[PDB]
Amino acid sequence: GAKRHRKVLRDNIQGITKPAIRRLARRGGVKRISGLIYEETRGVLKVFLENVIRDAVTYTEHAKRKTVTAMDVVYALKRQGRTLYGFG
Amino acid sequence: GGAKRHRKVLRDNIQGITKPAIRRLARRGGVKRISGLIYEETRGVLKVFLENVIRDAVTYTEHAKRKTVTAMDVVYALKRQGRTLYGFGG
Amino acid sequence: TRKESYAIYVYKVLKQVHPDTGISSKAMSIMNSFVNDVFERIAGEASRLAHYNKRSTITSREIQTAVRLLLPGELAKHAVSEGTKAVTKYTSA
Amino acid sequence: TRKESYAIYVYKVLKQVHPDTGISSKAMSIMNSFVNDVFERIAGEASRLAHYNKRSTITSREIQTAVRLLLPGELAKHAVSEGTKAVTKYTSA
Amino acid sequence: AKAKTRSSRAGLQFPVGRVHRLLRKGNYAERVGAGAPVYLAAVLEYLTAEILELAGNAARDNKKTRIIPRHLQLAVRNDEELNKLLGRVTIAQGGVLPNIQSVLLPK
Amino acid sequence: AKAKTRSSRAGLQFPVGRVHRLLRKGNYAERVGAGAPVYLAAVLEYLTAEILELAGNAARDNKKTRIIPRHLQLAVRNDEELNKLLGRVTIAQGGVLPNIQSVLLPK
Amino acid sequence: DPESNKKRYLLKDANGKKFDLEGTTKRFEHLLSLSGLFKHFIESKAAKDPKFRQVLDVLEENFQFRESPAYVNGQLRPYQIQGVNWLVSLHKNKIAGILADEMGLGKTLQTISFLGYLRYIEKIPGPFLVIAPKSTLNNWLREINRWTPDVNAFILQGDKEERAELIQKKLLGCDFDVVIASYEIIIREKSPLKKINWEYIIIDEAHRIKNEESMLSQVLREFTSRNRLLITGTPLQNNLHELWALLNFLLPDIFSDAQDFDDWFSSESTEEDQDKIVKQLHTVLQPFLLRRIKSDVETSLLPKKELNLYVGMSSMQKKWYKKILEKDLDAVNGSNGSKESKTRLLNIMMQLRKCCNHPYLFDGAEPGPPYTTDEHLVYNAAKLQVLDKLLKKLKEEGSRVLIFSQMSRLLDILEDYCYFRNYEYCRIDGSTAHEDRIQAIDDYNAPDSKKFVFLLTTRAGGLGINLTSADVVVLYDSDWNPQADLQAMDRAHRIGQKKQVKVFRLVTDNSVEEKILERATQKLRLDQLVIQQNRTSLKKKENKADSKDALLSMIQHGAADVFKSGDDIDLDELLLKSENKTKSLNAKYETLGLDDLQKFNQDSAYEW
Amino acid sequence: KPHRYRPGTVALREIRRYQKSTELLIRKLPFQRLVREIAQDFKTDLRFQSSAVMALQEASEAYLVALFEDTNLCAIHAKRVTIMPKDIQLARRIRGER
Amino acid sequence: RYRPGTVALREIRRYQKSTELLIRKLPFQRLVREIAQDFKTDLRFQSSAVMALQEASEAYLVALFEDTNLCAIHAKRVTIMPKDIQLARRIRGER
DNA sequence: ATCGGATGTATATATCTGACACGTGCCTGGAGACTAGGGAGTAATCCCCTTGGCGGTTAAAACGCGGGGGACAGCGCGTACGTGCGTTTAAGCGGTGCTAGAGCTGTCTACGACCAATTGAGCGGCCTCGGCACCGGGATTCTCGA
DNA sequence: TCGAGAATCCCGGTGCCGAGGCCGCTCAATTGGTCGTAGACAGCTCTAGCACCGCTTAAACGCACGTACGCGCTGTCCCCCGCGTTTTAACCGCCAAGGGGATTACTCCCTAGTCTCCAGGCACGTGTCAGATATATACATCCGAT
Ligand SMILES: Nc1ncnc2c1ncn2[C@@H]1O[C@H](COP(=O)(O)OP(=O)(O)O)[C@@H](O)[C@H]1O
Ligand SMILES: [Mg+2]
Repeated sequence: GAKRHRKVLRDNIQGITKPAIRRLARRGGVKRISGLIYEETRGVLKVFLENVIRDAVTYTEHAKRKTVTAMDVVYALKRQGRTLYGFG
Repeated sequence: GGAKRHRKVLRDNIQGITKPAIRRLARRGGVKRISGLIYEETRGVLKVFLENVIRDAVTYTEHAKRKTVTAMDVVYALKRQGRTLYGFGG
Repeated sequence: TRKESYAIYVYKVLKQVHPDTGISSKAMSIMNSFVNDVFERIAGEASRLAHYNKRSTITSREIQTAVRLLLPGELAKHAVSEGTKAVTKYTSA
Repeated sequence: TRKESYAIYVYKVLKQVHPDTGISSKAMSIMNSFVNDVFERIAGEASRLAHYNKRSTITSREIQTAVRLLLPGELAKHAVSEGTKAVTKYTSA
Repeated sequence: AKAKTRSSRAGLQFPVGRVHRLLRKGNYAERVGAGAPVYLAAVLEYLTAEILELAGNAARDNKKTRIIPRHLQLAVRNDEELNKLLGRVTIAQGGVLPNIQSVLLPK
Repeated sequence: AKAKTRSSRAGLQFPVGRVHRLLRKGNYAERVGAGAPVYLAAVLEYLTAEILELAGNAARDNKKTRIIPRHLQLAVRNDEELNKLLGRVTIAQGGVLPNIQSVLLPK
Repeated sequence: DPESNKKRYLLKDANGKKFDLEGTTKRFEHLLSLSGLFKHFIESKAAKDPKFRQVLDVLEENFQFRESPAYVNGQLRPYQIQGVNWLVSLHKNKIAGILADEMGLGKTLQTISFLGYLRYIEKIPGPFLVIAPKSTLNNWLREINRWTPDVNAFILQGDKEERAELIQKKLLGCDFDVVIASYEIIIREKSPLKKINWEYIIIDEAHRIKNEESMLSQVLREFTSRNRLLITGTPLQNNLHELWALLNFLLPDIFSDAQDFDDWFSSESTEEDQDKIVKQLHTVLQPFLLRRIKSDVETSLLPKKELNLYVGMSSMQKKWYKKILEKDLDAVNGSNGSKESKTRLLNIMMQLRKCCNHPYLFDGAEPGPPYTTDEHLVYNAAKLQVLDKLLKKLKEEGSRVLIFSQMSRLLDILEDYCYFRNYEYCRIDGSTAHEDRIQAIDDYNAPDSKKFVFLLTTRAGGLGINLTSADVVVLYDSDWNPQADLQAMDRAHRIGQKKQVKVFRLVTDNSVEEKILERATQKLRLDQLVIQQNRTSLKKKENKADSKDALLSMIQHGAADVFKSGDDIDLDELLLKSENKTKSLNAKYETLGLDDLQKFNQDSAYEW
Repeated sequence: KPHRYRPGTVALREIRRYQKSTELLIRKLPFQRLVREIAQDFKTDLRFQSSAVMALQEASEAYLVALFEDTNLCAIHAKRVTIMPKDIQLARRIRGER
Repeated sequence: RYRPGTVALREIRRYQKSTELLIRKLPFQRLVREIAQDFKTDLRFQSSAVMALQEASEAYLVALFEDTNLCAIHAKRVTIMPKDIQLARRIRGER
C-alpha cells in the first residue's frame, strides 16, 4: 500500500515491440540479431513516418479538408519514389 | 612471313581506362590501399553505366530524326536515369 | 457517382489468356493502379518528348518512343510490335 | 537567334547580395540550369495539385503548397514568407 | 449509320475512346493525334496480358484458380524483366520471395 | 498611362511576365491565375539569393572575387538544406568536398 | 440418465423447416382468440408466400401456482409467483414471452422457478441453454446451486483445451442439465451447440439482440429449438425496429417481416394514424411482454435518503480553476460568432470537471517531488476535506461506504488517502479482471470482515452486482445520464437490504458542477411525466435548444466570480444549508420548472 | 533431459515461415497511435481514414523489411552472422538516406 | 624513403582538392563511340555530349568508390576488394 | 623520446591573356484598355464514415535462465601491394582536305477541334453458388543426443 | 553412433462470402465545317568525321625490396538464443453522435482573348583586371639513428 500512484506511460514508439522488429528481421532473412538494434529500428521508423506524414498533411491542407484520405498518403509516397499499388 | 595486312592490334577499348586513372578516381574517393582485382571490376561497372545512358540518349536523338547525339540528349537521358546534371545547358 | 476504371477490360484480357481463372477484388485494384501508373508514365514521357521537339501534338511516334524509353528490353520490343500491328489494322479499317 | 535565360536577373540578385563579387560563365550556366530545374519541379507539382483537386487553374495557393512540398525546412519557411510578401505588395498596387 | 467502336476497329480490348479523352484532358499536349489512343491502348493491352498470364501460371503452381496479390508479387519478382519496371513499386499484401543466404545454413 | 512592369509593381527582380508566359505555354493547367507568376518569381529569387550568398562567402574564403563552379559546389555541399534539395544533382566541374576517414590517418 | 439424455438431446434427425400447419396455425388461432387484431400480417404473408397461403387456407373455417413451489428453496414474492404463473400459461399455449421486470427484481429467480416447473412438474429435463454476459455467469450458477439444489448446471469457461474437454466429455456426452455460456462463447462454439435439439434458449439482458443483423443474432437464428425466454430489465425503447427484431426472434412465425410491419404500423400518411394505433400496439404487446415495476409491487424497503452536499471550492481549487479559465476564456466568453468547435466546448467542460473534482488531476499541481501522503491534499480540496470529515463521522458511528467516482485517477487518489487514513478498501474499476473482481467482491460481502469502505466507478460498477451490506452511497460527482447514477446507488438499494439507504452527492458551489444537478433534474424530471400520462406542461420543448449554447451556459455558472476574483468544514451547517437549498430546487422544478427550466438564458461573462 | 533445439534452428524455421506469408507483421493499434501522435505536430485536430493508416503500415513495413535485408548483407560481408547498429548505419548511408 | 601509406594520404589530399577530369580524353571518347556502335550505326557526337558523358561517369565512379571505401572499412580493413564494389552496387539497387 | 635532415608545401611577386562586365539598337513580347463568358466561391443540404468509448478471448509480449557458440583480441607468417627508379608509349596539339548534318526562312492541305443529336457501351445494384479458408487426423521428414 | 520427438505436408469434410452474372440508365461515335499545324520546300552557315602526318612531354609500364597487412588459428568469455512462465493489451464485436465530404445552384468576377502600344532584354561588339603561372623562400612534417 506504500506504492504511490505514478501512472507512467510508455512512449508510442515503444509500441513497436521487440518481437515485431524480430519478425520484420526474419522476413528480411536475418538469423542472429544483436540487442542494440531495436533502438536503431525505432529511430529509423520514426524518421520515415515523419517524412511521409508531413507531405500527406500538406496535401490535406491544400484541399481545405480535415481528413487524411488514403489517396493523400498514396500521393505522398509516390512523391518520394515509393509508389504503392492497391489503394488507388 | 607476310600476312601483316590483318589488323591483329588495338587492344580492347575498355583497357583505355588504365590502372593509374582508376587509382586517381579511388584517391578522389578517399581510398588508401587498393586491391589488384579492383581494376577489372571497375571496368565492368563503368561499361554498364555507359551502356544504359548511351542507349537512352540514342533513343532520344533518333526520335527527333537526327543522326547526331547532342549534349541536350545526354542531359535528358541522365535526368531520365535519375542523375540530373548541371552545366551543359538544360 | 461516375467512377470509371479498367476492371471490365482487365477481365476481358484475363479471360482471353487464361480462360478459366478468376481474380479477386484486391488483385483487380492492383491491376488498375498498374494500368494507370503505366499510362501516366508513358503519357508524361510523350508529353516531354513533344515539348523537347517543339511539337504540339501527341502522335503515334511519341508513344512508340516513350515505350522504347520506359519498358526494358524484350518487353519494349514486343510491345512496340503490338502497337504497330494494332494501329495498322485500325488505319486500314 | 534569341535564347532567353535567367542571366541578368541572377546577376542583379548577386550584385544585391555581394555588391563587389563577380561570377564566371560556367557558374552562371549552372545557376540558370538550377533556376530552370526548380521552376520545373514547382510547376509540375502545382500542376498535379490542381489536377488532383479537379481544378483548371493554377493560383498562388497551388504554388505555395508546391513550395512547401519541395523545399526542406528552413528554405521552405523563408521562401513562403518571401512569396507572401511579394504577392501582398503586388495586390496593394 | 450503325456505330462501330474504335476498339472493335483496332481489334483491341482496352477502350480507345476513354484513352483519347484522358489524353485530351490531362494537359499532356494541346492536340492529340488520331492514332495515339490506339497505340497506347495496344501497349497497355500487351503489358496487362503479359503480367496476367505470369500470375495465372503462379496461381496454378500454387494450386488455386484465382489470382491474388501474392501471385502478382511472385510473377513480377520471379520474372527478371518486369522486375525492373516495377522496381520502386511496393505491391500491397505481396510478401517477399523466399531467400536465405547460404552462409546462414547449417553445416 | 506609362507602363510599369509587374516585377517592379511587386518589388522583385525576377521577371514576372516571363514566368507568366512559361506557366501558360508550358502545359501545366488550362488557366493561370494572376498571383502565381508573382509568387513563383519571388520564390525563385529567394533561392538564388541564398545559394549565391553562400557561394560568395566561399569564394572570398579563397581570396577570389568570382564564383566558380567549385564554390557553388562547396556552398551546396556544406549546407545541410541545399544538400538535400540538390542531393541527386551533379554539378559539372564541382569536384569533391575534402574528407578522409579517421581510421586511415597514421598513428 | 446419460442414456436417455443422449437419446433425446442429440439431433437424431437432420432437417431444415419442419412444421407445415399445426404449430403455426395453433399459434395464430390462439392469438386471434386473444384479441386477434393482427390479420394484416397473416394475409400479407399468405398472399406473398404460397406456404402460408395454404396455411391460411385452413384459417377460414377451423398447475396454476397458487403458492410458491415446494421444491425450490424458500418462497417467492407475490409478483414473482404471478410471473411464474404467466410463464407457465404461455408454455401451455405454446407461445413464448419477454420477462421485462425493472432491474434488480430477481427475474433470474423467476427463470429458475420456471425451469423448476419444467423439470419437476411436466418432466422435461431437456437441454436448456442460458446465454448471459460474462459478469453474470457466476451469479447464475450460484442461483442454480441455491434454489434448485440438484441440477447438473455447468459453466462453459476456459481456453480452447478445457472448453473442448468439457464439450466432448459432458456436452456431446449429454451428461448435463443446463449449459451456461457468454455471448462470445456462444459465437465460438457454434457447432457443438448447433448439434443439440434445444428445448429452450434463455437470454439474460437481451439488449444485445436489439440489432437484428448482429452476428450473435445471425448465429442464434439457426439454433434449432422450440421456445425462448428472453429477458430484458430495461424499458423497451420507443423505436420500433428493435421491437420487431426482438419479437422476430421470439416468434418468427408471426413477425416474419420488417417492411410490412412498418407499413402497417409506423409509416403512415398521417402521424395521428400511428398515434391512435399506439392503443393497438399496447393491445398486441400485452399478452407477451410481462413487466413489473419495483415501485408498485414492493415497498419492502425504506425508500431512500437522498441527501445533497453543496460543498465549497478551495483556494488552490480557485487557483487552478482560474488557470484553466485564463487558458480557455475565449471560447466561453460568448464565442467567436458561435464558431467554437463543440469538441473544444466539451474539452473545456472536462477540464473544469477535473479541476472541480480535485486539483491534482493536473500534473505539476502537487508540491515538489518526491511526494509524501498527508493531509496536505485533503485541504487542497474542499471536497476531500468534507468527505474526510464525513468518513470520520460515519465509520466511527458504524456504517459502510460505497463511493462512486466517474474516472479512475480520482479513485486512485481516494485509495491513497484512505490508506493514509488506514481503512481497508476494495476497488472494482473496469481494469480489475474476473476471479479478481469476484475475489474482491466476495471478500467484501463475506461475513464479518475488515474491509470497511468499498470504491467503484459507475460504468463498471452497476452490472449484476449485489453489494447490499452497506448503506451510504456517497457519490464524488454525477454524470449526464441519471440512470447510471441511479443504478450505482441501487447497487446497495435492492432486495434484502434491512437498513435505510442514505444517498450523498458532492456538489461544488459556484462552479460548473452546481449546474449539473438542475440540468440533470430537468432531464430527470421530464422523463417520469411521459411514463404515466405521456404529456405534461412541458412547454420547454427546446431541450436546452442547443448543445453548443447549452454547455456554453453550463460553463458560465461561476464565470464572473473566480475570473474577477485551517478553514474547517463544520459539516452540520453544510448539511442544513445544502438540504434547504436542495428542497428549494425540488420545489422549483416541481412546478414544471415554469419560471426558467432553460429558457436559453445566458450571456458572456468571461469578458476580461 | 528435455528437448532443446540448438541455436540457429528455430531462427531458420521462423525465416521460412515469414518469407512464405503476406500478413502485416506489426500490430495495428500501436502503429495507428504512433501515426496520430507524429501527425499531431503538423496540424492539430486531424481526422484519419482507415485505408490511410493501412497504406501507411504497408509502406512502413515494406521499408523496414528491405532495410533489414540490406543490413544482413552488410553483416555477412564483415564475416559475422549478427547484425549490429553499425550495419544499419552503413546500409542507410550507402542507400543515400543519411 | 617514405613509409608505406605516407604517399597515399598526400595523394588523396591532392585529389580531393582539385576539380579537373581524372580520366583521359581520347581513351574515353573511343570507348563511347564503340559502345554506341551497336545500338545504331552511323552515329555522330557533339563534343559537349562526350564531355557531359565523362562528367557523369567520373561523378558516378567517385561516389561508388566512396561507398566502397566505407564497405571496406566496415570489414576492419583499409584495402578495397571487389567484394566491396559488389556489395555497394547491390545495396544501391543497381544489381 | 629526441634531433637533424631531407622533402614537400604554403607564401609573396611579377606577367599576361582572355573572359567578364559594359554600353548600343531594336524588335518582339509584356503592358494597358476592353469585352464576354464560364469557373469557382459561397450557401445550403445530406448522409457517410470517423470518432470515441465499452467489455472479452486469447495470442503475443515480457521476464528470467542456462549454456554454448559466436565476436573479439592476440600471434604469427607469408604474400601482395606500395614506393621509387628507369623505360617506353600514347595523349594532346597542330595542321590537311572535302562533305554532309543541322539549324534558319514560306505554301500549301489534310487532320484535329467544335458543335449538334442520338444511341448504346459502361456503370451501378442485386444475387447466387463455387473457390477458399477452417479444422481434424495421418504419414513424412528432419533434428539431436545417446 | 540411430531411435525419439517435434514440425510438416496431405487428404477429407465444412462452412461461408466474394466474384461473376444479369438488368436498367447515360457520352463516344456520326456528320458537317474549317482553320492552323506541320509537312515540304528552297537557302545559308557552323560542326563532325575519316584517312593521314609531325612533335613534346608527361604518364603509364615494368621491376625489385621489403613491409605491413590480410588471413588463418587459438583462446576466452560473455552475449544472444531457445524455452517455459506470467501478464497485458490487441483484436473483435458493439453502440451512439456528430463533423464534414460530397453535391447542387447562382452569380459574379476574373481569366482568356483581341488590339494597340511601347520599352526591356537580347545579340553585337569591346576594353581591362582576376586569376593562372612560374620563381624563390620559409617552414612544416616525416623519418631514421641515437
Ligand atoms: N424471493 C427471493 N428471495 C431471496 N432473494 C431474492 C428473491 N428474489 C430475488 N432475490 C435476489 O434479488 C437479486 C436480484 O438479482 P438479479 O435477478 O440478477 O437482478 P436483475 O433482476 O436486475 O437481473 C438476486 O441476487 C436474488 O438473490
Ligand atoms: Mg440480471
